[PDB]
Amino acid sequence: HMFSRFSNVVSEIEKKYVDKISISEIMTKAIEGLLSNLDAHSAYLNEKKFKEFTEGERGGLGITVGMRDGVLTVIAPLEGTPAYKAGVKSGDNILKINNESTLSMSIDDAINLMRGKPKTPIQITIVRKNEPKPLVFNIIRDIIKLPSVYVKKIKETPYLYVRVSGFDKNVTKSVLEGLKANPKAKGIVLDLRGNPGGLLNQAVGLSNLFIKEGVLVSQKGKNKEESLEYKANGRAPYTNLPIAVLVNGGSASASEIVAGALQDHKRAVIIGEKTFGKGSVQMLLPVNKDEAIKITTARYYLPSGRTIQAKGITPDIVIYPGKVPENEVTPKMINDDIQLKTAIDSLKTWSIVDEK
Amino acid sequence: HMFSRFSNVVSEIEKKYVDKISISEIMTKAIEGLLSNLDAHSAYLNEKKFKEFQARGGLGITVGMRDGVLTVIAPLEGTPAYKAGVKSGDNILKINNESTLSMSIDDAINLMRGKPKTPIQITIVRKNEPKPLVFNIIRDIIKLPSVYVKKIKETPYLYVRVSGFDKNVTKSVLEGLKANPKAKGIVLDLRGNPGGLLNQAVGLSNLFIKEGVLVSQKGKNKEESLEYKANGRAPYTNLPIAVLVNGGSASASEIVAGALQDHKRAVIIGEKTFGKGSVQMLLPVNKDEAIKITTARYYLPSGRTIQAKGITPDIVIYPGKVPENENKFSLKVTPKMINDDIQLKTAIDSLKTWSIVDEK
Amino acid sequence: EPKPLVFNIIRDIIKLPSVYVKKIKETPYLYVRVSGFDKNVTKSVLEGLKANPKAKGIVLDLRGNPGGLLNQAVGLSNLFIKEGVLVSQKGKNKEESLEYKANGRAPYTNLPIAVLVNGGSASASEIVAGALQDHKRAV
Repeated sequence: HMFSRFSNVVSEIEKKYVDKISISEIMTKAIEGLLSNLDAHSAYLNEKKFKEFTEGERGGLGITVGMRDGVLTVIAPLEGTPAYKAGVKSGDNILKINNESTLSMSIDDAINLMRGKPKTPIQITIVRKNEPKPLVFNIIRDIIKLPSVYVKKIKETPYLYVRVSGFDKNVTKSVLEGLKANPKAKGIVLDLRGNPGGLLNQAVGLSNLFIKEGVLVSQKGKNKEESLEYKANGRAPYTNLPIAVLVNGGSASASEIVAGALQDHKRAVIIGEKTFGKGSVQMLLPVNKDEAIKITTARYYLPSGRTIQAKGITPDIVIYPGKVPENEVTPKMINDDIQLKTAIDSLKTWSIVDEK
Repeated sequence: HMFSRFSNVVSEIEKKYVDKISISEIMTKAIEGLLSNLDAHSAYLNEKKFKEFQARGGLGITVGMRDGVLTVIAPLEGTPAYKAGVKSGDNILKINNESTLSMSIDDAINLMRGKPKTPIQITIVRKNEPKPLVFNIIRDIIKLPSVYVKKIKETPYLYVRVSGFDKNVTKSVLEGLKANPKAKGIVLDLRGNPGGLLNQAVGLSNLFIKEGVLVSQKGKNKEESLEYKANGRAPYTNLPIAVLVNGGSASASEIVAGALQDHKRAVIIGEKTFGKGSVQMLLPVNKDEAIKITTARYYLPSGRTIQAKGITPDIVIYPGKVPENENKFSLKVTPKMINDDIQLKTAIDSLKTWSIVDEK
Repeated sequence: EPKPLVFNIIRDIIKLPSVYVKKIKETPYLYVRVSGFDKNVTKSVLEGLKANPKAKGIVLDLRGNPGGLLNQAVGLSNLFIKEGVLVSQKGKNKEESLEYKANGRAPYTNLPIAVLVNGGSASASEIVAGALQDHKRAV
């Protein structure tokens, strides 16, 4: 008799609502309301919209989305996508996708509406923090290769700049060989800004390149039988070399696990802005073949034990982007990127301390 | 197997969800989600928060939802909220420490209701503003002097304002009309009027409409079919009347505006109104829960509904000042104010041609 | 203006196309303009109205009309006034005191009409506008 309060209500809804309503509508709206109210990323695949999920190499817009403070936002436009080329920035609230209001629209619905074939156009209405009126974008989609990792030397300094815009399947291998290719290097600038995340095993593997021992990241929850804890093995190549990590509001998921692991192990300095805070994991629960729900089944926890979604990553050195004031391969860009100049400066003091 | 797909889902949630949740919370958050998705005004009174209906301090704004966001329909004239600078169409973004997204229409009112001395802050977004606006207002009792009539100087007409549909709107208008016998026309200003009780909109309309259906409550069940007529005789059935409406006119203000419009009893001047034609009722879900949902919708004498579209005026005029080719060369009871209000001056212009046409 | 304005202009012949009737789109009304009182104003206005059975109202633009001959002002006004005085020339000599009235043959005694005038309306245009205003025949 405990689930009676639901049967009690649909009786009143059938009779005293202004419109007569089919129970078919009652039930799709039944499952919608519970999923959406509990969790932002908890979305619903319908009685027919299951198989809807041989997709091939489809195209898309190239923005990763999440929901912060109940409203959908762009985590970061992936560098090199038509959305990145269009002028989208991190933290931008999506208000309408193709004149369709994202109000009470789940994260997955927004992703699917922007995904399709590379030639299809798409409109997005957005609200930015410092704009008088909402901004309208007319952009064409594209295929997403995403060249993740390249290592460059910071000229006139012994350091080198390594950028990871996303967690491809080849990030640990490409980063390691990029370091192996530079014996003369005395420091690293690891740019994880604008990286919306990726797969966990490449976040753990990249962090294992710098951490000898200790906890690295863990998935925990009420069921301790389903409580994964990743640690670092003793095979860490670069246990001494300086490293300065850069993060901003576009850093999410995997990039926060490695940045938080380095920060918590006091292995690196974190420069930039407070990150987005995407430390949730969802899971497909198969309601047979007709329906599937997505709900968060676990959360991510750092080597310090702190959770990610509630707070994100607070950097050790806060710096808003912009140009370096003056007085009148990475040269000149250091002046056009004040955050990069700070990460190099934090390495420069490390090289001084190591003079013992 | 009527409820088969709902019990089927919660089974996976109980076992494979990240957090432990009592079935009591699973159901309250289920039914809240059901209530909210069907109707904007459909809100929820809890297992304990029901029969908490006992009584008037507050902020003084009437709120509604049309496109998923809570907005101020119009700040009640003379309230401390009106004093703060609130305007129509402003999205309410934060009431206290709660982002108003997925906060029911009823819940937002409760946070603004309290004792008249307590202060309260509200975060608001306006249509043309770069960053959110912060308003710190103190609550107060709402007396709201609803109706006043003033003579329009240098014209034989008079200006009637109704800021809200008090229990005294038909009486105050009527006595105002008898108190100026030689008046030859009316400017009925319903702008910024977010509504009021239904019977005072019908009674005011009956003050000028001789015959015909006037407004209707209609739902899918025909057992709930109230039909309002002009069952009484109308004292002032001939004198001209020009009604002003804008984006802040809603419900009752639209009912009287549409009734006069549909019967060709008045000219409707201004902008499209807000479009709130629903009425709710307290429904007892046993003793634990109670729901507020729309029990009927309003239909005009023309048969058209009021919620989907509102009222489209006969003459559109956007607000501002009346132009003057030498308005800064001259620069160093309603006279001259007509020059500061282009909408009011147009309603006077339609009365002046009306009084000319009646010269037959 | 702060200083007097100087104009260098070349002259021309003056035909002056006085009357044309146009329909006001998305309304049942029509716009009739009279920039001057040609010898053909009553005839052209009447046939312009005769050409539009579906019309429910008139906008009579007399702005910028500096005047014209009296008989076409009286004739145009007679198109809308059934009876009553229409315009008069008076003075000390009552032997030379002309008074024009309207004959009963007025075609459009019901149809709405809104007249427009400005600082450029003079002479004839004021006789017809004043006649319609005084008879409460137009706005």
